[PDB]
Amino acid sequence: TIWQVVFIAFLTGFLALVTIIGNILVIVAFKVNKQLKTVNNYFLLSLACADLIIGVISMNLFTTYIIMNRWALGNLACDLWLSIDYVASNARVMNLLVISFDRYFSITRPLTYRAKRTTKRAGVMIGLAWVISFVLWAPAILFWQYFVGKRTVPPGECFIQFLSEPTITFGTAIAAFYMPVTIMTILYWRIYKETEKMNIFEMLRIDEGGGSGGDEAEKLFNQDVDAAVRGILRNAKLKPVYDSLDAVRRAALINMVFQMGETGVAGFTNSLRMLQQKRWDEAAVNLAKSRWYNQTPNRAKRVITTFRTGTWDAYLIKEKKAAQTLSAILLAFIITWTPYNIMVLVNTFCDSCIPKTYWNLGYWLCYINSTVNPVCYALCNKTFRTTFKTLLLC
Ligand SMILES: C[N+]1(C)[C@@H]2C[C@@H](OC(=O)Nc3ccc(F)cc3-c3cccs3)C[C@H]1[C@@H]1O[C@@H]12
Ligand SMILES: OC[C@H]1O[C@H](O[C@H]2[C@H](O)[C@@H](O)[C@@H](O)O[C@@H]2CO)[C@H](O)[C@@H](O)[C@@H]1O
Repeated sequence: TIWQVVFIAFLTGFLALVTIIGNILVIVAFKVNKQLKTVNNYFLLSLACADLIIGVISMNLFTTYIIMNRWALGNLACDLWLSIDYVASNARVMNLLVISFDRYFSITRPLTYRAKRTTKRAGVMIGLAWVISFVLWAPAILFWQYFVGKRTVPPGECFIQFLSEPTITFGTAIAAFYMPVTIMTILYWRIYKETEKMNIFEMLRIDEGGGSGGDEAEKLFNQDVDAAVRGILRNAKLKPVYDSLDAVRRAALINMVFQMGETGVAGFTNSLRMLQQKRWDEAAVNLAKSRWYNQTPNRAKRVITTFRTGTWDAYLIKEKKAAQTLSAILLAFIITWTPYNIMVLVNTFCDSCIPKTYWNLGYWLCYINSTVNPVCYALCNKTFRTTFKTLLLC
């Protein structure tokens, strides 16, 4: 009826508009901001590309197929839609796998990947994913009707030919969706556990803004930090404070003796006392007024924060921020696409058990995943929230 056509036509355009607006802003945010240009940001820019294609082409075309209750766009337009639709969405699963192995390899491979991240190398990865995804689906969808000779697709209907068999589709959804989902789940929970770990060596690494130097180099770092402890114990002016501190706040003390020496730190007589009196906020205010805070306010602010809170917050906030962002991107991907794939599994053991409508809903729901990503960006990352605001108004 007229009600069903206008109702459908509204929310598809409403969702299509949100998608196009959001993904078009994030792409501008990367070009309009010199502070958003990171390796991680480059990847997310790739998703917006595939996501923007979905919001522009796939939503309007497929929305016409379901509205008119039949496909009338022509035969060659059908092979382009399905191919582009499947090549783009497949690149999305590729980008997510790369984003996962980026953080994972960034958190597990400080030797090579941590120090091998180049915005030029990134382009190679995105290049692989897009070219690979194109090859897997474009030729198969376009030319399959030629290898078999005839076309199984009735006129006025548009669907992938070689996917007509349900058993063949089940194996395809396994490799295309389930397996990538399984891997990304494995990498996440490992990255998640990594976000809670921190010691004095990584504390000094971060403060120094440096990196590893192999085995021989890492053994020397251990000697120097070990000797730093002895100096504190041999020093009669520091050992009292050190012995009355917790494992975290002790690392903060070693962080100072490492930067200024035993005698230099022993000069903080008042501050070294308030620490032994566990008057954290009072000692923090005192250390803030020293020259040491004016000569290295970044390193001091973190070490001082450690004394106040007694936690690794100043040395882990960056890692957690990314972890939360990745959790959102994954969760959106899992929530929206799972229905459709669960139908593929069900339909494999059922001659006909899914109505034509349930399939069309899962198909459009998968599209919605391309609508939520820009929202997740602005919700978690603060830089996107401000950059998006200055684009609409300013
Ligand atoms: C546009 N989509 C709505 C996207 C999401 C849905 O695909 C899925 O969830 N998995 C699949 C199930 C069977 C199959 F043979 C291939 C797929 C996939 C193709 C690319 C990534 S998985 C259905 C279509 C498809 O292009 C994707
Ligand atoms: O700047 C030299 C440094 O000597 C001590 O600190 C570290 C030093 O940075 C390491 O290279 C290695 O030598 O171990 C030393 C500590 O045992 C002082 O503690 C430090 O103040 C001084 O700057």
